[PDB]
Amino acid sequence: SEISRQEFQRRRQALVEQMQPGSAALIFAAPEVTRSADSEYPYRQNSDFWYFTGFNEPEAVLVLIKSDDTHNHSVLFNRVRDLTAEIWFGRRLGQDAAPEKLGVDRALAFSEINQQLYQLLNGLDVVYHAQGEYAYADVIVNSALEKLRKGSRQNLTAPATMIDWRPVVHEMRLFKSPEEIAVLRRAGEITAMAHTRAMEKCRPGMFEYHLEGEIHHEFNRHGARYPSYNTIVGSGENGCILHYTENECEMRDGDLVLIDAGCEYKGYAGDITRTFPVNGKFTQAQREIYDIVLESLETSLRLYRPGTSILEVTGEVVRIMVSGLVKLGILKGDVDELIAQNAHRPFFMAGLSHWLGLDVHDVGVYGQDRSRILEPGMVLTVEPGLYIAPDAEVPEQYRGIGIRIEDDIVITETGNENLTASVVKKPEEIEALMVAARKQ
Amino acid sequence: SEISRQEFQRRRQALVEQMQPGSAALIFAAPEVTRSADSEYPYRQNSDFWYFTGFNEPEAVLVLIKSDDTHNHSVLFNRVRDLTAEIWFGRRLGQDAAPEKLGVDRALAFSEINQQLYQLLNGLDVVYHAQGEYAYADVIVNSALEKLRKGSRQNLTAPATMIDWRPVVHEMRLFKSPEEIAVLRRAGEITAMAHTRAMEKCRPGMFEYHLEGEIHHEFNRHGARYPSYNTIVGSGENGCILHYTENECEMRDGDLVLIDAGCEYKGYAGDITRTFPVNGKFTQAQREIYDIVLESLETSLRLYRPGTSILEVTGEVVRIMVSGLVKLGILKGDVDELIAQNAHRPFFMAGLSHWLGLDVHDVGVYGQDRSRILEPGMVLTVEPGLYIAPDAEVPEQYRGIGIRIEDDIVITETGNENLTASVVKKPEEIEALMVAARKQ
Amino acid sequence: SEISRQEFQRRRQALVEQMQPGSAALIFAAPEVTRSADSEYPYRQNSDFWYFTGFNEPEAVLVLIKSDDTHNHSVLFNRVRDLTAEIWFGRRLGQDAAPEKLGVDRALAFSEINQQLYQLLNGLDVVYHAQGEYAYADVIVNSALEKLRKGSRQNLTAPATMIDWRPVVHEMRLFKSPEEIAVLRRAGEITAMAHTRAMEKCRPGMFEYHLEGEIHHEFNRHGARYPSYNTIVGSGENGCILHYTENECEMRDGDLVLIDAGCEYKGYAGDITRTFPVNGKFTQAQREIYDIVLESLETSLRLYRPGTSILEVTGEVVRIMVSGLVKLGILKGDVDELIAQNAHRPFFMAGLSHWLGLDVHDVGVYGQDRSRILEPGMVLTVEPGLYIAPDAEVPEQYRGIGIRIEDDIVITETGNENLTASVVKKPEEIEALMVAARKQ
Amino acid sequence: SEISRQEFQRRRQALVEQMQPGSAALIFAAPEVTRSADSEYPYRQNSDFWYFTGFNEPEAVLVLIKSDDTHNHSVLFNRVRDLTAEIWFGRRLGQDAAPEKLGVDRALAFSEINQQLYQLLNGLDVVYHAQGEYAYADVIVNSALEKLRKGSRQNLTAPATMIDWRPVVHEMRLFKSPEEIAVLRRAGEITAMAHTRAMEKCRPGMFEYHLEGEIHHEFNRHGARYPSYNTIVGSGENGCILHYTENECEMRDGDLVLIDAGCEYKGYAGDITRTFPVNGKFTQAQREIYDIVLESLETSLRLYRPGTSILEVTGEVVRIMVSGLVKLGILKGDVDELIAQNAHRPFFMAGLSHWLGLDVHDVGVYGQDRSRILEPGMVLTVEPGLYIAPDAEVPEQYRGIGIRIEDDIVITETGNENLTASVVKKPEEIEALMVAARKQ
Ligand SMILES: [Mg+2]
Ligand SMILES: [Mg+2]
Ligand SMILES: [Mg+2]
Ligand SMILES: [Mg+2]
Ligand SMILES: [Mn+2]
Ligand SMILES: [Mn+2]
Ligand SMILES: [Mn+2]
Ligand SMILES: [Mn+2]
Ligand SMILES: [Mn+2]
Ligand SMILES: [Mn+2]
Ligand SMILES: [Mn+2]
Ligand SMILES: [Mn+2]
Repeated sequence: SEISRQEFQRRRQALVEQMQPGSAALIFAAPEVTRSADSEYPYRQNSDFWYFTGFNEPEAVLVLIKSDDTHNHSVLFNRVRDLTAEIWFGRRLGQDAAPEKLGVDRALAFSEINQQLYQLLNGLDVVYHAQGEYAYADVIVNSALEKLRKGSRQNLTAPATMIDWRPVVHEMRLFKSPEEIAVLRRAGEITAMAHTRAMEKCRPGMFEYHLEGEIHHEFNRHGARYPSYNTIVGSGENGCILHYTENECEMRDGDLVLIDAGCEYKGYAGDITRTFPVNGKFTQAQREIYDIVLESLETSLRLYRPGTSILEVTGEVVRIMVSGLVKLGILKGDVDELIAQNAHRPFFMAGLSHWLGLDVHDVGVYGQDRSRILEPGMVLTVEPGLYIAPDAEVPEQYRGIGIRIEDDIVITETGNENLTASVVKKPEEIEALMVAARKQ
Repeated sequence: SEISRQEFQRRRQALVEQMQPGSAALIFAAPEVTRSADSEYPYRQNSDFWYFTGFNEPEAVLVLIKSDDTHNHSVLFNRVRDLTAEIWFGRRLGQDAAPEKLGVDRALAFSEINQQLYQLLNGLDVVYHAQGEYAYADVIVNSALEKLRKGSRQNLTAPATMIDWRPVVHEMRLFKSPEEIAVLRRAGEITAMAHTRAMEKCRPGMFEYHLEGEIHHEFNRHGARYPSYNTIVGSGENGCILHYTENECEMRDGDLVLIDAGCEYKGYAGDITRTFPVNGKFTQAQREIYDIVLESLETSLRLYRPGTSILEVTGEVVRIMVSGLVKLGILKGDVDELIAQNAHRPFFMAGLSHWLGLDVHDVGVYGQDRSRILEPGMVLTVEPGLYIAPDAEVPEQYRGIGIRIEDDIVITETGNENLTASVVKKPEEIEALMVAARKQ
Repeated sequence: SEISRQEFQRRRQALVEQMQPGSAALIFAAPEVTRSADSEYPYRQNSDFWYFTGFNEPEAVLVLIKSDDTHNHSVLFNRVRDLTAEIWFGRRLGQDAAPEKLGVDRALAFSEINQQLYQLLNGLDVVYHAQGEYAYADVIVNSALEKLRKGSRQNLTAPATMIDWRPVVHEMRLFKSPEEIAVLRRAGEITAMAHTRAMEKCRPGMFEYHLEGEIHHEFNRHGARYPSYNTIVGSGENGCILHYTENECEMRDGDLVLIDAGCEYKGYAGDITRTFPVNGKFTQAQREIYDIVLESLETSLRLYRPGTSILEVTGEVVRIMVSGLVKLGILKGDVDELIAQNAHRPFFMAGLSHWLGLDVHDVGVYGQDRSRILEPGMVLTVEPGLYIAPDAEVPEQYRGIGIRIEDDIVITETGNENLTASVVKKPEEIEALMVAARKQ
Repeated sequence: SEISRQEFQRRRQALVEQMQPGSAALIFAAPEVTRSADSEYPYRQNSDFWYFTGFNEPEAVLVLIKSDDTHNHSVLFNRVRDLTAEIWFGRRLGQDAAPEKLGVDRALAFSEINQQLYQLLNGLDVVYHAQGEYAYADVIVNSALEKLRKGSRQNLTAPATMIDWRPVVHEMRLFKSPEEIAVLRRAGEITAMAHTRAMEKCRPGMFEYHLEGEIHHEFNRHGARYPSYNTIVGSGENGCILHYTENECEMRDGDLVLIDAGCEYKGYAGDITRTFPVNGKFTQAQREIYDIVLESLETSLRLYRPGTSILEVTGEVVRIMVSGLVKLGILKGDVDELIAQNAHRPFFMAGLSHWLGLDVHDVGVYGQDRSRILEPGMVLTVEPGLYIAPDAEVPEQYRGIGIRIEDDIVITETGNENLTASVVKKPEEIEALMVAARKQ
């Protein structure tokens, strides 16, 4: 699926609706980013700028002007067309095609922005700007306001009020539209197919990075060229490290592998984690920890719905985990006292959920301790895990284990929808899948 | 293959040999680099810092101190160990293991660099620093020199002389050692296998990005996780655009596809371009242009040797190209006058060769118009191409064609060695390869 | 006279009255300023910071917090006491004496401002800050807002709204209180005594700078140590240059001298200009131009009152000047057409009036073309002048003449009060004064 | 006296003599400096730039180019002429008159410096630049070097070596020429006349600032418009504060007043301190401390000559002071042990001497603990003092006293010459002077 022109227009108007009359909102594009020397990383548009434009060029600025409660218009600054620059550094939209292509009223050359922007802000009361987001943007905005401030003899005046649009825009991004949900739904499928494939390909002797290659290939073949985040393939003791991206080790018969990978599809992130035996057969000890993480996920998926919160559901997960660990002798004592002592923390130190959207760790206000009441349209991850360090003082068989199972959900009128359930997580279903693949 | 500890030591001493007595060289690591929000691109170490250390962390600084012509020592600043930071943002070397792991004399915490660096520079005559390379580095170095300058009452003195080490270091990087050549030799094989695979997989109806996925998979499976540069898959008229990386189009029966992709293997870049029919069968018109580019490459590979230069060989290529284009009626007139008129330029506007190494467009001095005499150990690309715009005023059958064929070579005592010849480029061999694959 | 503690408190409350509830206003002190090497200029406090504090130290910040419509409090950041620093760079107020001395609620060390300021802004909706006023201030404020923005997990939130307090504060400064008027009244007397003295001392053969010395001495002896602006003593052709401060020439019998000097008394600027014959006797040609400037000033002093504007009075001055110049043959033609042609501009190119206060060119909004209706409490200069260039195409006797006569006034309920009329300006009174002095 | 054109040329050549062949030296002018709002401090040229040019404008850059050991030339960047700018912000030299006026070969507009400077540095090996001296200069120089670095395809190359010219230039400034000595000799006379006048004018009831006014007037009347540093008039307990510049107190019968004031004459600083009874009659206790400071000064003036050092002479002063204080009972014990205990430090905590020149605290290397052997041509202050705090644990009669006596000297072939001896310092001569004045 995709995001429509009409949808981009709706979002702009939605922002304008909340703006004060006599104001302008300034949204800047991301800079290009060096990888080494004259070589650059693949371009990634700023998420907020993308959200309002679906325009994948740098050196661009969207300006939304609200004259009053019924009058408003849009100006885009963007790079000019140029036969030289394009033949080299690749084709450009230019000013002519931009109004029609991107549904803006006017389009001006970025190279003129210092000559033109102050004229657009002259006489307004308010400017909305995300200060500190980019250095080049702050320089342009501050330069425009100084010309207005020092220009009373030329009848110029600066807006005295600057407001951060991020709280407003991020509150919008927090609630996904039907179109957005459809896109994320497809990101979930693509990402899941990748994890299914990783499970099917995995053999002892393969290196962790080989599963990374299989996943990225799968993303690509469905049209999601880039991952939403750096892929994790943590086998054995590497599963205990949360930001493990080296993915440099041989995968050994007997170990578990934790794979956290997500595609980026039309800008929107998938985010799945599956953990499984490298040899296709869970051991007793591996099952004992896996079952606790899986019950945490399965209960959380039953619970998540409008009315509850991440905090509340996290409470139930803590309970499930402390009980499970007490039964294994990894913790000793009363469950309720241990909870109050937060005794689960050496083993479960991540949160259960984060917002998901144009960024994998998406924008939006969580509330104190993530107490915010959930409403339909919110999209989030459910990702319980247990991480027992190699030197943890616990029975030997649990040492050096890292297990996480992560699914992506959307809150609905009566519950939630699981976007990533098409890749399996029940242990019998994992072993069946891997067995089935190993006859080929 | 790999780069040894001993080799890293040799390079450091080689630099020290050329430094003035009573001097210190400051080499800084690359900053981490944001992709979107809290998510980061895969880390890419600065090439020069990497060259002297094989150390893949940010917030690190190599300091090489020359007391005199026989006394010198090395200090490394690097991130301290930290159970918190690592469990999250991934394992760190720390100060204890660093001397032995990386062959430096001393290792100090990066968080102490402002308290310690000025003490290392006190009383020296010369500091070698690459000014403007990184903002954070300039701030550290300038801060260290100001403390020394303003500290005469505490018997401190700053070195009065600052020298850019880049000309010196880049002249070293220009000449590859046996180990480096072995690594690049393997980068060439990996990259070539990827291009062979792309040719074998290509069918009409596949999208350009599908061949990108096949190539990146092949890089990965041989242990080259990342490309050295953003992959180009330019089919049809997209072949006319030199920085085409969108790779977003359906590949059509009848069109050519130009694939320029390279792996990064132990830091060193492969760089191959092959152009071929999407349907496995060159047309007369496609053959007519391809044959001119291929003769240019084949002649260049015969010519490149110690004693000649990129400029001189480029001269012979211009000749080959103008003659070929005159025979097709794409140019009219006397070959020699047309050459003097530079009449080939609308169609051949890139250079023939660039240095290759830790950067795809490698460091090192070219000489005026690339006139520098070649010597053994230099590594470079040979990449003639013809690009006929869709609206070029030439016979219709040549319009909208882009063809490049690129190989990587090293200059040897008596000629050159072709690192990328294991992927085919003779047209009959391309058609045979694709035919053979199409029975499967 | 002086400014009371109570008055400083009133101004703070007056600002607070206009602030939004749940807001904080940040007012920064001026940096110290190098003259050459380790030597500094005499310290000049930022005028706005001074206005609210009467505190003459750098590295100080006034923070006014409005909790709601009845609750507000003040925090001062200032330099800590230190026996070392003071014995050297001079005594300091410190935190203990500050609340009581300066009428603030709380006082904290400036060296703690980055550890404390963000805590004062946490949870507010609005911060009032003068962006771009000082680099060090912007760094402190931006640093405080980033900690709040990135600190949601520690339950911090930044104010989303930033407002420039300068329009508000400068509108306050535009209207002087009884105390302020009394201070300016005394600045006027001091400044005038200085000009009277200059006239009495002036002889041919003295250098322009000698009159500067006489003026600065007079300022000093009445307790106004520093001038409000760099003194102008433009004799002969130097009178034609508006920013003449070299004051390096011998004063010649036959020439006029234009003296523009003002004291700074308790922070408030005097600003007087008197022009007079170096030899104490006006010539016919000097009188002819002087009489036009003086009638302009005398008419302006009759006119200035509540209800009119600088623009309107400037209109009447233009009329007076064009008529005067036509009668001398310096302009030819119809007065009304010449006015419309703005034909007076080569000779009268300054404005007639500027606001006067803590800055000689004081803050406050003028309106388009200075059309703002005057109200009681506004303080301003009246300074018509004629400047005929040495090469002006006019009768020889008028070439190379510069004449200005400037007085300071305050608008009152029924007119204006002249603060500087105690130094003479009628030509007969100037000649009498100089004659009287020349018998001594 | 003054500094000649020829002398400015000599200094430039002297610098060039020491420069490497194939190099350029970049010397920048001082920025203009705000006092409050649109008002500026009196302009003070950077001392080093002044030293080579005698040119008193901002936005100017001297560039000295050494082609080889016999070829060199000078380029000046300066502000262009402009009838508008000058009529307002005052006359300018421009490019036409500059070569001849200031003895440079070529002169270009400052507004072109970014278009022209890199062309002057292209192909040189060395650039001499004072990094960190001014922000605007670093921006210009770094911008010029980046164009050269990134411009190999346009056959540009940057100098790889940057050297600080300050050690070289400051070593030149350390040794004064005959002309410089003549100028300083006159600065000494002017400054001394000012101090004599202060002594003659001083009466109880006058404020400290009144003596400041008398001194500044005297400076001015001899053509030294500005002081070299902020004047100190510390009466009573204010004498104990070294950086006392408030000068705000009533001078009381019975107290001493310490006056430290210096003129700036043709750029060169005078620096004299005299301390004397406000009522013209020293008391026993005042005499007891004064006599120790005066013997320190008189012995130092006998001692200072080529061959000795500030450190060595400071040794003899410490001896004189500890003995004097022991005889008064302000210190108890063995003189030699007390010296070794540095027991004099609570009372004598300043140094004895600093270099004097274009800056009051002049440039030049002191050596460790100021051990540098003195040579003819060095100019320095001799300024012993005793400062007994109001709460010092000493006999009551010595509490709250500050006494310093400072003279300026030049080292000669056989000793020194005292530039400031024309103002008196023997106590009987002070009392005679004040008595004589008090009959008038
Ligand atoms: Mg185990
Ligand atoms: Mg065609
Ligand atoms: Mg005349
Ligand atoms: Mg006493
Ligand atoms: Mn994840
Ligand atoms: Mn997640
Ligand atoms: Mn290539
Ligand atoms: Mn290439
Ligand atoms: Mn004035
Ligand atoms: Mn004025
Ligand atoms: Mn002094
Ligand atoms: Mn001194």
